[PDB]
Amino acid sequence: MIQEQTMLNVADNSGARRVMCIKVLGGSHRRYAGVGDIIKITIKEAIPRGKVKKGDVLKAVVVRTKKGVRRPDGSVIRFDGNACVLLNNNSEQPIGTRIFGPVTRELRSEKFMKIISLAPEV
Amino acid sequence: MIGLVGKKVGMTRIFTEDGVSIPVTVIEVEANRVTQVKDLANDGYRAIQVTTGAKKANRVTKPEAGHFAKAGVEAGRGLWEFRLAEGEEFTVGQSISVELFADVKKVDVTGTSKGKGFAGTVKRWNFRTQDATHGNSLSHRVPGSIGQNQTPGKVFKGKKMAGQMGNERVTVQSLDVVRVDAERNLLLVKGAVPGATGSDLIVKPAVKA
Amino acid sequence: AVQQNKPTRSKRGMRRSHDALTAVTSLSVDKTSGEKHLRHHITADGYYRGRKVI
Amino acid sequence: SNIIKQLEQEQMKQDVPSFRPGDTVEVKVWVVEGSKKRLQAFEGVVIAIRNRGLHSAFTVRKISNGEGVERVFQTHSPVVDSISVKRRGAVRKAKLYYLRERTGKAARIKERLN
Amino acid sequence: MRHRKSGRQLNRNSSHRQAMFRNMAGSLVRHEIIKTTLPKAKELRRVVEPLITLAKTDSVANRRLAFARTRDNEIVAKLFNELGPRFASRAGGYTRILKCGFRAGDNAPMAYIELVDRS
RNA sequence: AGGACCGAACCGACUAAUGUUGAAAAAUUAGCGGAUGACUUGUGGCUGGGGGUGAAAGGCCAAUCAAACCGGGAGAUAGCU
RNA sequence: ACACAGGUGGUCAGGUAGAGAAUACCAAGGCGCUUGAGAGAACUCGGGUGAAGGAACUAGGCAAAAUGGUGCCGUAACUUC
RNA sequence: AAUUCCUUGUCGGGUAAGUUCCGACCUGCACGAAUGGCGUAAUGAUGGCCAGGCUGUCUCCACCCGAGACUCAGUGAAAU
RNA sequence: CGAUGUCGGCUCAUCACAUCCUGGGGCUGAAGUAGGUCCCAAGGGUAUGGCUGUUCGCCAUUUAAAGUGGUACGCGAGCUGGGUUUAGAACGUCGUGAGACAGUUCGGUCCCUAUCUGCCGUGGGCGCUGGAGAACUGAGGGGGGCUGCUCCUAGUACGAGAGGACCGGAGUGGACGCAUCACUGGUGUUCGGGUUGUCAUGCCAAUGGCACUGCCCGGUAGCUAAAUGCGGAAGAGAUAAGUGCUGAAAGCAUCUAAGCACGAAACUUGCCCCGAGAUGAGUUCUCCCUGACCCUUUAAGGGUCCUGAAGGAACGUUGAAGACGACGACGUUGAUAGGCCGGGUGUGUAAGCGCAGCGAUGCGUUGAGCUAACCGGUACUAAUGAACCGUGAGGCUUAACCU
Repeated sequence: MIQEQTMLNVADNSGARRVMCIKVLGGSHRRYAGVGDIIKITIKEAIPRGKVKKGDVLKAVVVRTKKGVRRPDGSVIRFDGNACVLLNNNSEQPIGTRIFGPVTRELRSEKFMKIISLAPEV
Repeated sequence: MIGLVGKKVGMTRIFTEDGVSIPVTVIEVEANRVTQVKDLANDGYRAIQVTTGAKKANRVTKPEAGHFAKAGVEAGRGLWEFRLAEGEEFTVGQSISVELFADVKKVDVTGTSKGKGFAGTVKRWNFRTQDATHGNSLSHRVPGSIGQNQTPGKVFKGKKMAGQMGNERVTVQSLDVVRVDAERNLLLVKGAVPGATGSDLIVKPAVKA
Repeated sequence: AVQQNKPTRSKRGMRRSHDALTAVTSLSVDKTSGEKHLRHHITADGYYRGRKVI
Repeated sequence: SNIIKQLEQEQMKQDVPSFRPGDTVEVKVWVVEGSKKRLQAFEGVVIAIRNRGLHSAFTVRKISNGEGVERVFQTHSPVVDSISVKRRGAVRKAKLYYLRERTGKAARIKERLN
Repeated sequence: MRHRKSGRQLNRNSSHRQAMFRNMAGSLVRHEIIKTTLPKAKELRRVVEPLITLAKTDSVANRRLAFARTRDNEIVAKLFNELGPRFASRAGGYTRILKCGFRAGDNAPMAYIELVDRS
């Protein structure tokens, strides 16, 4: 439920702290980003000596959102904040080496086997 | 294959054992006693006519009761017609129950949509609202321009402006079935059907292959 | 918002075709007093369907 | 509409435990991956209960890794397996949405002991 | 769009609607007769009739609740002492509608209101 | 003490909406600035038309101002309609 | 020009909360505004709320939203101190 | 630069992206010393830019409360 | 020139094809993948931001694609007024000066109640040849026609390798539309609760009013999307460019001159909706009327009494139908609306009483009290008995049968 001009938390140790979603790739006139889909982000605040700095353009995926994700039985899993996980722009692999905070279950796919294994819970 | 006539009980949910919460519409389909069978000799086409429900014996008119007395069929709440395909045949006065749909997969549902009266261009054709501020005066949800200048100098037919919502027939296609139960005279479909609770509906097998 | 040519007495007449009212054409009678009153309304002196109510 | 009420009564699960808002409720939920299914715990405080026949649901707030995770639970779904109250809290409301802004010692639910 | 919506607004404020139905319902027990307009009479039925069946049982809690509405003590004692035992058998239908034509000032369709016990 | 500060009466008019054959020939509504001073206001007087007055816009001078209003020359003149 | 949402100088000024002639509810006192009754369409005007994002709208944060009181702690560049 | 036509001069900052802004260079079409020059604390219903909070401004509207519009009765215009 | 309002933006579009994508094909200096070019094709779709008033343009990032144009460089009796280009003021420059310079710079009132055509809906009257209630046929008209990515074929064909298919099949998305409230939610000033100030009910208590619903917290039904299902399909016919078979004219050859077969989101259908005013007014089924008498300048003539059918209209209760009409349900051979009973929901353990505590308060009754539009019922009230419109067998001519 993430769109353009959206501030986003970060769940890895790539170096970002607050990032800005500037695109929702994957479709013409696409409005929103769900969970586990490609978005292009820019970094607004970072730790001094992380793997990335301020003002870089690179892709990310959404792992938490306040809108939630609908289960097939009708349940919904929502969080207090919207958080993302950094990826390299060309290889689509995660920049960081750890995941902070739980992620959901619908990221389970061949592209994201690294993240859920690195996830601490769920 | 010919279709049936049902009444919308409402909506509920069905919990499959795997865990899918399928939203389901309950359609009460009382057995359709056939009131008229038509052929090519006098009508030039093949169709049958059914009735269902129960009407008051005082309120059914003399020509309406005369049609029911001829068929040997007790009075219902309405009359509907279905064309038959090649190979089908039916007799006047025979009943048709829910169990015709015991082997079909996809059905089409036809009904009259919920009437909403006079509704604006924002609702009738999803017209995007103009600026609510920045100097705008008396024109927020208006349709704006409706045509071009002196050439053509007129508004074309079929141009989208405001009008009447609802209260017209609308068919929803290719709905899956869930249950068939003539013991409860019921029928279960995944999804949503037009009309309100207690409205009239037509349920036919899907022509969409 | 302003008319361009003067309409006739005819065109005003066609517009006034639907303007006529209709009479009651049937006013009911109370069973006791026998006077004529509007249907489902009380009569002049306080009767309705044959009982005094006022 | 007695046809509807009889229809949902069949898939109505027979036994559910009684709980009210404020209760620290432990939920066991089936999860299926691959070819196996497992039972997954979920602890937390219930904050909103919607009682409506077959569509009844209740929402549990869980703190996790420093941040808050919220579920809703379709009570009569086959996905949820076991519900067990682990603490009887005392609240003055049927809805506890003010716990979205209270954390730590502020998010402290007094037990009910009734 | 009034789909399954009940309760008239009567071209007035919501508090004014409550205040009118608070005052004029007190007039129905006071004089047992009102000539008033037809739509106001139909929903006097919706407010007065729950009050009398509330007054069918007498208790200190019910008197205070019957004082929160109609805000008059003389109405409350009249409601409980007389129409309490008087209407202990009625299963609804505590009043009736008697149409009486129209006004002369504005042509407004009026109708009498009438508690059916009055003889 | 202060051509001080915040803010009512009071003086004014910066923004927006409505109005714009209006409730009103400039207003209402929500905000807004000054508010012991070069302040504001009641009563009376003084300054008059190529003249007055003007913390100066060519503004104001009886809903009229790059020369007021009323009457007169005057039936000005009009190669124009 | 109207039985007009405007303009018009002075005097009196109570209770509670409030610093107050602010403001809210009231006392004495005066009014309910010279068309009403329904229906509960679009659309317009005046407001209330809102998922998620939070200026991406637009010429422009226009409008709207937000801050608001008292006491105490503490408060930078610059400076005519 | 209230002045610069070529011009969105060139470089740096801010931005993911800046014809606006800020700092600098001087090739000043056509600055310049009381028709004042350069700074200048404070002040401004002043002009331009950026940031935090804030939100229906917007993605994209949705519902509700009131006044009209709509129906009935009474009176009853206008431009053209 | 007794007025045709300008650029730009917003809303709304409509058409052309010299086609941006998707579709089909020829040639290639076309290995494949990806392209170049050209032909056929208008069905459908055809970006978001930063800067500037901008159109345009550059930049960042998407997309299959971000097409070119006409429509008063579409669209101000639809919106804005940022620019140009009023009156104020200033800079540079020209002029002695008043002033001026599509040079710059700051500020700067955009009216209209729609008569006709047009369009969107919604009705009244009449007609369709006795009247009426239904159900349809279908002439005709409208809507819909978008598409990526992943997987299997296959890591095959092709290729030294890098790389990497067509054909076909499977799944899942982006946008658009329809429908719905089962789910998550929003609203929910008619439900419950908290609380401030004040006034009032004599007073404590408990309540009520006002302060934007006083300020808030939740929340029934309805509506609603952000929520949930569905769709755009398969197939058929004739085809465009193109691909051919047989075969002369013209002993060969040739898709063409005779004949025959393929060939695309276009066309005609298939899908959905409207549709007998289709004055060409249709088809089928059912229902109702079978009495007399006069008058005339005797006609498809006029009139009197009696009859008043089927059906319709009106009134009332009304509706998830609705601006009003219209549409649907019901009228005591009744659940149409309201009330009531039970339930459900929502809010949260009322008031009163008792105990503890100097007290604010807490506890027991007590998950109590109250509950709107919801569910199941329930004649308690209002839907009255009657009147009103509607007629007396339905023209002429011809043909076939029954006689």
